[PDB]
Amino acid sequence: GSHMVKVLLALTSYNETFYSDGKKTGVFVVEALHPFEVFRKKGYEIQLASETGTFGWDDHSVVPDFLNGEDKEIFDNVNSEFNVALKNLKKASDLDPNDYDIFFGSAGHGTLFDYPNAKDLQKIATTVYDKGGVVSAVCHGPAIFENLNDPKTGEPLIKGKKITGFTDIGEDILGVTDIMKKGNLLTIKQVAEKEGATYIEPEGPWDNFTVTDGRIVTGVNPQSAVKTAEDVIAAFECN
Repeated sequence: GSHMVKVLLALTSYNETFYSDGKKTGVFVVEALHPFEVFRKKGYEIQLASETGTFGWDDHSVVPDFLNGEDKEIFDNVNSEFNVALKNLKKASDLDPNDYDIFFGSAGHGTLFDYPNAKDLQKIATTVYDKGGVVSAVCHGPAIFENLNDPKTGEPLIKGKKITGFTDIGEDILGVTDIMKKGNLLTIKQVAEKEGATYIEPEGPWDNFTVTDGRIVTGVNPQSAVKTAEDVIAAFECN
């Protein structure tokens, strides 16, 4: 690949105390880092963006269990391409949506708050989709498809499409189900129901699992982020 292919790697802008233990949600590190690295190694240019130009990390995603090895080295090295890209992160409205050929929604629970109304990021997604690009997200990232009509059809972009994303049971295990129900924050299954999509549930909540429906590619969880990016490449190229 070349820098003529530009990936819009979307991050959530929501960064607030969220969990019962008082920790914050925000961007789940490896859901940005893994796809960044997959696309970088492929040769694409990657532009990070959030709806405000600001972000913070999900506190649960920076712990040794989830951030270790070469990932952590990249994260800690201020001169890594990943960190250069974070410094170059832009507010979505400051970008030209026509510049991008792939849209990839990184997540973390923060996305539940902003992605459904992130109209500038959403416009980049539909612009990408409507010119024959690939639109993708991992984990709660598919919240980007909530309230999102495809200009070419006048119907929800994922109407009649298959997607996956973070499981309902996963929300129980993380202790955020009640928080979500009180905030009218929709699980990805619920997003599919709202939009007339079909949610495909992985066998287990932590499985490395993706779904490709034409040029829509989704994955379940942090464990699926690499595969989601790889399967974006598969869907995007002929190769």
